[PDB]
Amino acid sequence: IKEYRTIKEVVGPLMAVEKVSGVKYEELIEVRMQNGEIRRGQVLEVQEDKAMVQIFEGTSGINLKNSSVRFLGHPLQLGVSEDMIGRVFDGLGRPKDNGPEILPEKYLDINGEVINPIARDYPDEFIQTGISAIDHLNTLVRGQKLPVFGPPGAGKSALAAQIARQATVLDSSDDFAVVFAAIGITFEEAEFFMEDFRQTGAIDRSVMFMNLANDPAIERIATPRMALTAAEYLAYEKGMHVLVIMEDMTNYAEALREISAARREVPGRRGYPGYLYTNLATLFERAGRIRGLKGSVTQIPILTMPEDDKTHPIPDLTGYITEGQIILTRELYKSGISPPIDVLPSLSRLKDKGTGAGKTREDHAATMNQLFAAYAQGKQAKELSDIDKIYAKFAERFENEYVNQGFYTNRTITETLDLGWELLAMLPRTELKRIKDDLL
Amino acid sequence: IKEYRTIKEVVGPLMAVEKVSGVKYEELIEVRMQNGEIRRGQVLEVQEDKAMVQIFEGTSGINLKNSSVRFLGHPLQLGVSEDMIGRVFDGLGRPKDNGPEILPEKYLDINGEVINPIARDYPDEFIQTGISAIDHLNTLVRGQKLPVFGPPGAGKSALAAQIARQATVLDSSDDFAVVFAAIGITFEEAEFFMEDFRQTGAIDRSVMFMNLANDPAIERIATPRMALTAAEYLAYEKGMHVLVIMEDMTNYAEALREISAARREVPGRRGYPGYLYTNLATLFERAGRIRGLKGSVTQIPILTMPEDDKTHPIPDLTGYITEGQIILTRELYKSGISPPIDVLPSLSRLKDKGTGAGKTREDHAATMNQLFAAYAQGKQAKESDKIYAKFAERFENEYVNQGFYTNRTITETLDLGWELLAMLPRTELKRIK
Amino acid sequence: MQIGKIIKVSGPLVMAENMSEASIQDMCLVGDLGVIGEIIEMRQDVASIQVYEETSGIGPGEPVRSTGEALSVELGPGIISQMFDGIQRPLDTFMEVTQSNFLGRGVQLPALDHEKQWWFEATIEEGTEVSAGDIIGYVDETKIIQHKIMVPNGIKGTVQKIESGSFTIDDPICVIETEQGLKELTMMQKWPVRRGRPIKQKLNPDVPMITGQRVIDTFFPVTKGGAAAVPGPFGAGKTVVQHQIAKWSDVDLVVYVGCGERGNEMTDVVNEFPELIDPNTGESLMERTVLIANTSNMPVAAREASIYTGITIAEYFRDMGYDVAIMADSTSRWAEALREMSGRLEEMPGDEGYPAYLGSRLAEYYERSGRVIALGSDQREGSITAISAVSPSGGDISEPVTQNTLRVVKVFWGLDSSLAQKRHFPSINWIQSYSLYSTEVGRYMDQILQQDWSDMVTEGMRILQEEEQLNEIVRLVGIDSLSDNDRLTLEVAKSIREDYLQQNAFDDVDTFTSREKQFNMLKVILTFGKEARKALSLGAYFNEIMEGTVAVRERISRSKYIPEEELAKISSINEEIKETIQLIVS
Ligand SMILES: Nc1ncnc2c1ncn2[C@@H]1O[C@H](COP(=O)(O)OP(=O)(O)O)[C@@H](O)[C@H]1O
Ligand SMILES: Nc1ncnc2c1ncn2[C@@H]1O[C@H](COP(=O)(O)OP(=O)(O)O)[C@@H](O)[C@H]1O
Ligand SMILES: [Mg+2]
Ligand SMILES: [Mg+2]
Repeated sequence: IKEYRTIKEVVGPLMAVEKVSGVKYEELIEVRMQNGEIRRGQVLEVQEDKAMVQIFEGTSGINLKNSSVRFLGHPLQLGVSEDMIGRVFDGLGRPKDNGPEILPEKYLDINGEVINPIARDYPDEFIQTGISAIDHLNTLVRGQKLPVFGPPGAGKSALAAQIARQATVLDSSDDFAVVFAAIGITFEEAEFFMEDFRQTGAIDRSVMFMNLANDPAIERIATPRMALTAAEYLAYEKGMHVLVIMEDMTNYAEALREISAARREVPGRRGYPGYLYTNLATLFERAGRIRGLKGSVTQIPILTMPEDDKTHPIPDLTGYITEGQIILTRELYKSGISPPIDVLPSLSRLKDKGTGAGKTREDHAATMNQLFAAYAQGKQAKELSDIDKIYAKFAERFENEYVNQGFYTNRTITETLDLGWELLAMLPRTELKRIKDDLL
Repeated sequence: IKEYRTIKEVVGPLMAVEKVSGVKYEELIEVRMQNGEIRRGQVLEVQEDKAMVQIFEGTSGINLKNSSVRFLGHPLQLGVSEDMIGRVFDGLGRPKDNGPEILPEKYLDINGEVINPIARDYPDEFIQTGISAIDHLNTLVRGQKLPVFGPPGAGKSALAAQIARQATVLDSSDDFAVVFAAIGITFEEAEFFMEDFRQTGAIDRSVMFMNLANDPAIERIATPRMALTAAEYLAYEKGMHVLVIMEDMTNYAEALREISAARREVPGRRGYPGYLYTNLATLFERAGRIRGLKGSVTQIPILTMPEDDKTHPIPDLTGYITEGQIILTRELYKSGISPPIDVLPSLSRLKDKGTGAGKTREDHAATMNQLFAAYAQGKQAKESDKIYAKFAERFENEYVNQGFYTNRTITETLDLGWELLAMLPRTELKRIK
Repeated sequence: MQIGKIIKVSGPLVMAENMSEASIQDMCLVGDLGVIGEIIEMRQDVASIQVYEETSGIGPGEPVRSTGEALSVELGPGIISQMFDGIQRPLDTFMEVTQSNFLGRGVQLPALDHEKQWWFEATIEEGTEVSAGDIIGYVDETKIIQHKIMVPNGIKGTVQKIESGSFTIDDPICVIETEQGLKELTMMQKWPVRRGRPIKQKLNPDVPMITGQRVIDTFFPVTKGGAAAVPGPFGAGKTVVQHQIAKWSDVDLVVYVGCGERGNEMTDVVNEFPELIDPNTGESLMERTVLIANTSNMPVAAREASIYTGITIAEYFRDMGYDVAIMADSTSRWAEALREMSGRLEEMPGDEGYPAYLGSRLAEYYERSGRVIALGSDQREGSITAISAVSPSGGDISEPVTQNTLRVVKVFWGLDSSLAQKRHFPSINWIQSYSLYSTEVGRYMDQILQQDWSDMVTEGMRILQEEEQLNEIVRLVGIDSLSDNDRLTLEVAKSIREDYLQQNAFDDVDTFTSREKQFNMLKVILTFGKEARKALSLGAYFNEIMEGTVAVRERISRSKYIPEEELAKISSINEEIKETIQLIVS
């Protein structure tokens, strides 16, 4: 058990340890304080017989001469087992549910490893979010990276909860699992998530990593990578189709800027790290499917946009990543619409791999195209005569019945499509582009 | 002169040499690498124990302990002689023609010296470039600094070859020479110039210094000083009227910013060094004439435009150091008109001292002014004024468009202008004609 | 032989002592894992190494071993139809050796098969005096391509013994007694990635390359040795244009370089190239391709080096006299890798955070292409044609990468998202795009077609330009405003756009249009333009012409679909056109 009693210098969150041997870059450490308090840290630098570390909880109260540093001999790791489903952890993969101690099959590097370009497979089949405006129009496929954006307080937390409890896959024998990671969420909202997850029984399908707004920022960095490591284990080793949901990754970006500022790495994107884009890119790129392996990992990141005019590095991060998008809007949130999805700007690039026959149903693409076109022109009607009373009434009925379904009420794609037909009939029967005469 | 195996340190393109003595700031360096390859360098800074040098060809592959450095005991020089005319060199004054290599009369610090302002002579004479609207409407003067611009891939580089071939002086009492400096242009552009010169025979009055886009940036910075040193030698020591043409000075500024970043110097506006203005000044201010000495150094630098966007430091600073401006534009070029010179934005601030009676001919100033304003209203009407707009149309196709391979006599530029104003009623001036 | 010791590890930068014998830019295997790194500095015996992989878990005391070379490429039999990353690591051999889907750290695999058996057929007589570049024999690496074993650079002398035989690329196939001694030759030579390969002489690229893409080859063509930037927004093309040129170009070899793109954008090419067997030779495209693959998450140094590794391979193949085409998709990702490593080195920014050397780096890359007289006695001729896709974020071509590229390339095919939404998917905006080769290739095509081709190209461009100007008066004052011949000018412009400019990548006949076919298809459109104006000069009206030319104009519509055996049909069109109008004019 390696531990040194040689702290020479502490400056802010950083400590200088001396007469050291065998310490490695980014290895984990524990500062065992002179009072017996233990604090976690990481190795920033190792120089000959010296090591500079950064203390996660800060260096308050530390007496240098009567404390020691234990060198754990490994990087940041996740304990890994099939027992994780039905369990709740914190930002560091430590349990928070008071549940039975889990024996990891193995510990894996939280960064994971990078896919061989040869071995990567196309995203294909269909994940049923249980939400029409997603499942039907902006279809989520397994292996896709589909983020949801919005302004503060736009149902995105509730929407993420709904997708977490209602998402499943239809024809796969080997079952669906969902990994939920909350990033810097207030205790009230995390507790709300827990009561909802527990009442719905969705925890039994889930692995949850909860990080709170007052948690250490470095834990906010670790949480999404924690989630993706668990997802990659379940998907590529235990063969599951895994859905990863990440709340307020904007909170993640701010925490990453915070950690960078503590390390004094003079950064140049409005104080943000500068590699902010590359960090999110390496994080976002961790989705997809591997050749010859039945598993899949899917990401739904949730982010917050202050305004479209306001220039910020975080929205431009989103610009570098998107493979589609689902957009929530405040003016629309007020209207009482349950998922406030402005359907026009939201897009899914890979919708067509998930739609079809044997996947969703034959009517999927057809219904989607007609609904979108008619809704665009009919909303612009809400903005004579040929602006159809029928059209604008269809747009408002579409928003108040079809897109609004209840955060606790899931629409199967069959029922989504059947409702689509129900209200699609209230349209001029020969005003539709339909190369297959439908005859429902 | 001795060889030093005293290489202590290499960080990027910078070396630290140790146990030096009698090393001077800006002195030159030769590194004999462990494999025998020779690379030249320049001292940036020199102390008692040590000197810092930057290697032109870079520091790649250098083994420190088994390489040697020799301090050449002189700065960047140019070996000059009259034998330079007809020859083409690289950015460093080394031959590229496979020709009879020169034995110089002497070596001159390519930094040169600054003319005593008392001894400076105000520019006051005519140079026939052979392009009608340059010689006529926007007339170039001996010793003047008048730059030209261009859109990427729009013929701004063909105008240089044309100007260089047709540039001459009428009096011909002393000979006229043109110095062409290529600054970070592609191999295809440099080849176009070299072959144009060789096939037209303009090399026979020319000295050419060619620096390529993939050449080292420090060499790119050196190039214009090599050229202007040769020009000042030909003009102020051999009495020639020299025309210095610099192809793409925006590339000069890019190379200067690149060396400034390489040396971690405090950035100026948008990365460009804080000394960028004065550094362009030491180039531009090398034009002119000297009291009591025949011979002129005349400069026309060519700059690629910032593409009608927000103000950029180099046009701004050039304008603060130069006087005039000329513009080339795709709007005339893709209309098929060549040279695609926009007459309205163009100007020669020193024109009035180059043209008059005894320089060109009587009917020059009135032609310049009258045809200019007539084209202005003709274009504004074009885009019964019976045919006042058609005056602009003809000015476009016959007066401006003379051809990249046509050397107009100055008098026939004047004659064509006059025959064009015949369209306009004679009710326009109080002059004899 | 010298073992260095790590004395410092801080993120990407490792400092190792006792490495006096290494050289700057030497590659090293760092730490116990042996992760690859590059010497950027040296202070006494202490080298600063910038490592290419993650340094997590590496610390002082561990060994560092220099590979005695800079980033280099292995060149020899076994290179074709392989898929490397930016540093020439065999991706399939990763699959096999490491038995995993992931790129582990510090695992070294030789690029080529040093165990494979190849039949060397010698072609030099014993006693022949050789200098660098001389072909000493060949191996038929594929059914298509002859891999020509050349004597390496820096070697001169007399062949002492050489005999045909079955060997490895490690076995000696030839013996050269140079001035210094006798040293055997192998089938493989290494070359540093960042240093261009020596040539006898650089030439102008004046021969046009046959893309089979009508837009390009007629209006914005790229010569064998030229350089073409493909700047456009997403979905416009520029991955299909890369593919299309790689398929149908009249070039021996193709080096496709994936510059750290998104994972799925690479998955596409990874699967789609093998089934792109063009029938000009009847063998697969991979049979003539070297593919460098890099994804967004892969090591930054690999993404940055990708294009240089690729162009080194392209140089190695044009040194045998071959024509090579190098494809970069996309150089914007390459520049982002460059910027990332410049920032992590704490360098001084230039524009948009890009390094100050961005421009000069781009010039260094593009000037390594071109037409060249290769080394060797016979003075072979080779060419490298560079086609580089750029993805300016938001389609802004004012951005540093595109502006610096456009500074040195001489071909610009600017993709326009508006045409793509219009499904004019050879989105190459005819007004904005250009080629500075157009006049030289015009003279070339005038002589070898022995027709007045360039007159036709100027006429087509003229009607397109006038189309642009007349569509504005259409938008503001209506189509009825226009002259009768003005409406004719627009309709012949619609002909040139829809019948000639648009070209489907996935139809067997439209995907490639030969020079002969290009000439005839354009000619019939232009003869239509000529005859109808005469009708108006006589007094016939535009509608009078259109009603009566419906059929002949549907024949020009299908001109692109007539196969390469039956171009007499297109030749028949223009004459049939002429006879048809004379009946309408009355
Ligand atoms: N109606 C509202 N308008 C504006 N801001 C709100 C509103 N409701 C909540 N907020 C702010 O946003 C936070 C929660 O928003 P968010 O995290 O997006 O989840 P949700 O959208 O589900 O409320 C709250 O802590 C509150 O500060
Ligand atoms: N020349 C072409 N012919 C037919 N379709 C094309 C052509 N170029 C592009 N496309 C269409 O555009 C789609 C995507 O274009 P792509 O080359 O991937 O653009 P990007 O690389 O910008 O994403 C292709 O699937 C194809 O359907
Ligand atoms: Mg919330
Ligand atoms: Mg692409």
